Amino acid sequence: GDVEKGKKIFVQKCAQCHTVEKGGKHKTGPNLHGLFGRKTGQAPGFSYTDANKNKGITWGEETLMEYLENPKKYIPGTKMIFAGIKKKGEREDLIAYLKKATNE
Amino acid sequence: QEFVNKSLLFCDRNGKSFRYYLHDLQVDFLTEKNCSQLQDLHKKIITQFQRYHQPHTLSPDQEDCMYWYNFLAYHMASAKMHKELCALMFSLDWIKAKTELVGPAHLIHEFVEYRHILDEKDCAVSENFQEFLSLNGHLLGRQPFPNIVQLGLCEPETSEVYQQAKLQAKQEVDNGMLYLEWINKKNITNLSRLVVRPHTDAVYHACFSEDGQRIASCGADKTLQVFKAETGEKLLEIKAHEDEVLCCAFSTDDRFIATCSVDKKVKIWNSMTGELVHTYDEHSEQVNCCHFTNSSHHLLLATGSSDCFLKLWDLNQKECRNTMFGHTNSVNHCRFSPDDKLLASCSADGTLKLWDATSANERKSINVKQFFLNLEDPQEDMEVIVKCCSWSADGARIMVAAKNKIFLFDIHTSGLLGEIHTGHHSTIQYCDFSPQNHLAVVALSQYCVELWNTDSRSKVADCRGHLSWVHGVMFSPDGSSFLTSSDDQTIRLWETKKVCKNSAVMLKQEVDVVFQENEVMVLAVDHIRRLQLINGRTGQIDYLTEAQVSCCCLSPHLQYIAFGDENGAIEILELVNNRIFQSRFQHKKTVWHIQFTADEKTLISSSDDAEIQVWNWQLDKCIFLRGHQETVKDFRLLKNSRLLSWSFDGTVKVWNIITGNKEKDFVCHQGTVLSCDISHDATKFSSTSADKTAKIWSFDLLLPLHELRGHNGCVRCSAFSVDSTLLATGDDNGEIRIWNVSNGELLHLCAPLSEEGAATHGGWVTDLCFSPDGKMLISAGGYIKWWNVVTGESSQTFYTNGTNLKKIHVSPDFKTYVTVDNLGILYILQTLE
Ligand code: HEM
Repeated sequence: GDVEKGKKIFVQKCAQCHTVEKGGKHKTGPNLHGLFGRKTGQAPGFSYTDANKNKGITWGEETLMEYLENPKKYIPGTKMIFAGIKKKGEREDLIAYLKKATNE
Repeated sequence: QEFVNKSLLFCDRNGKSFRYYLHDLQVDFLTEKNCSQLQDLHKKIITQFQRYHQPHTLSPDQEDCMYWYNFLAYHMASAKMHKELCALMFSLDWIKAKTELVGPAHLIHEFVEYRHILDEKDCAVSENFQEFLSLNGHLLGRQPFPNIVQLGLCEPETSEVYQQAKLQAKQEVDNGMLYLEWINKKNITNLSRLVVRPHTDAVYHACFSEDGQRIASCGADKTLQVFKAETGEKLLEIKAHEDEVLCCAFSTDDRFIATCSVDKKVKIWNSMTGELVHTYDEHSEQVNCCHFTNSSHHLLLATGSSDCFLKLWDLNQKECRNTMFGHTNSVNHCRFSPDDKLLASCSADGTLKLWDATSANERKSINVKQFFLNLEDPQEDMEVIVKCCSWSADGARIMVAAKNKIFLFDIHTSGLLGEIHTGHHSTIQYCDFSPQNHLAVVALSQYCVELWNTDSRSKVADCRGHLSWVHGVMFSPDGSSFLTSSDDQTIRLWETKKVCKNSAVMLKQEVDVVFQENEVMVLAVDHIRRLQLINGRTGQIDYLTEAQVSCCCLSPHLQYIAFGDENGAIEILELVNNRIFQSRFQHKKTVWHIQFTADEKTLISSSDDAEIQVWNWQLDKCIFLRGHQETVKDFRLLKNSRLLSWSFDGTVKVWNIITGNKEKDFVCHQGTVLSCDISHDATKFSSTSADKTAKIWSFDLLLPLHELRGHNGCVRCSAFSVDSTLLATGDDNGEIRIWNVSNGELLHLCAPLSEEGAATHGGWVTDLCFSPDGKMLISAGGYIKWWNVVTGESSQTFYTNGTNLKKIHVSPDFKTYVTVDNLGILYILQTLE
């Protein structure tokens, strides 16, 4: 995916609920720093739904590709209000940006 | 200049201009000295003006252009010429000009203030104008601009504004203008009292001045905007922060307004000038809660943040009076009790803390363990996360909500006084307690807002009002009314007494339309259980009952009704004999697209998985189209027995119905496929457009015939013309481009925007419908605007009440129109004869 295109998508559709940098505050949604390689619902200090905390998968390119296409379908009961991103390419770009931004 | 030279007049030299004025006392003197000559002067300049320029002629190019709109009504009123005041202000032309030159708030203020000035009938009319004006103020100050004249046609028949505008429309000949009559206008739209949109960006916090005179709001626009509660006239434009402003609040006296933001600074501004007065910054994280002491006796400022510390600031100083530590998690909210000595802190960790501001020491800690829920979940009892925390009238009690229950805690005993169970079992995200009737407004989740009567512990009403997630709700300073604000950045004022009442006026957004030739039926999800099929143009409400279906589908030749469910399985009920039904279990996720074959038998369905189900009901035979794609995005029956389907894989396959057989296989995109359309005629051509380009094909070849590369920003949607020869595509911004289907070319970009001169379209497009003529393209989106194919527009008229129209269903007569906006308002439109 194209990191720059993904940055635009993140800013437009995610930033209002999520920060990606280390130490970034939790907002409506949890801070995403360290996302890749971590299990669902493990960011300290954020009140996740039990649905999220119990999904039990590890965040990575593949799990994110599915989750972002339709959040509610992948994690029934999630309190994340987001319809999903239909275009495969757009999800690829966004995930490429997340891979970088949540690890710097 | 001589008057000024004699101290009779003051002069504010505006550069090259000379704006003359009097001081307050200087005016008061003549006010008393002069008598009846003043009314003669009022009446005189009215006639004299008209002898020279008409007040409607009066263009903004004049110097006195706004003068006459700001003062002519004042002159007539002062003159006590209520007949002239009536003639002046009861006019959509007068309103139009005044609102395009001056603005609608002053106007509204006059229609209110003049209620005691006008005659009885006139007041009744002016009240129609008071409601009329609530319609606008959306488009005013922005593009496009409202046509105040035509706006009148949206008023109720009862309304004088309608009767006047409608009769006038009838009087004025051939005005192509084209208007629609909304047949059941009277049954739909539960019009709220007031619509306010204070920010262009996300709104984060808003509140009433203590006086109730003005409303301050702040948000992602990084500024503080304060406007008069009465009129909406903007009072303060203060560029408070360098980063998004998280919350803001009034001081005791409304003399200061403090803002706290992402920049982690606490800034107290003089509400008068907006200059920085006090500034504080000790928190490590972004500040979550800032609140002034309530009483003017002690001057303390409480703040709390994600850094889990509390800071008590002495307003008398530049420094923190005491840092308070002791929460186990982040602090979400904090409030001073009416008793300036007690500070209550609410946090994520499910504890309420009572702090003694006198000693700055923790007094008592309430562990909110009162919600007892023992789940099978191996983890400990349901952890309680407290949300909204509001004070009782007493100040000794805090009404909180958490989990599934509303609790009343006494801060002095640290005991529990009341326990109310709320709607089903979810998590209350936001809430507040009404000072009257022991009502509580609980925004449970996903903009479901339930009004409950606590103590009585009974649900009162389902408060509907926004499609988007409700961000905040707050009460008027009287407590006689309240307003809700959502992600749709729309503030709607509601009368509590009205909210307590039940209503069938508006429908849920989940609706659909079936035109049966001469008649039209509207399918709409019922307020509670299942759904009502309402035959329009008659009362005939046919309620169907069920386990709560998710979607319905009618078979060809009817005689069968099919419906999907969250389970994925579909059940088909025979309509000839309602005891016979078939259902064959399939699909893991909620079923998606559902559609019968050309024949009345066999149902094809798809879902989130990789296969398309061919369900031969009655026999319950399952034939699967093993596409083995990430997910079947959608499909549609083609004219022949071929079946068009696509995934997000950038693929479009063509199968056979009944028996899956992928005859053709197109790989058009590099990503998400959003819909696909056919040439209608036959099926000679079919094309796609999705986050890329628009490729078109003939089916014969496995590869597409031509790629329309026109949009670099990536095309979003497309649709063929009705058989003509055109293919329309929609861009990210809703720019519609018309392409001619002759192998492929560069045809005109018609996207009329601008453009208040006649209405810009709002932007974006949700649906396209070519006129039967093939000459016009009806574009739907914020509202319906008729464009002209290849250059030009057309009917600029008929502004819809809501926005984000979902699917336009045009009657086969092309005489009536049925659609639904984002508010779930049913549009039953008949072309005005
Ligand atoms: C496309 C943009 C977005 C992306 C990529 C995204 C991604 C994520 C991810 C990966 C998680 C799981 C974190 C974890 O398990 O630690 C998450 C959780 C969450 N997100 Fe988002 N998010 C987006 C937009 C939003 C928006 C717009 C909202 C709010 C309206 C939101 C609200 C939430 C919430 C509330 C959670 C926690 C949910 C729960 O506990 O069930 N997200 N998001």
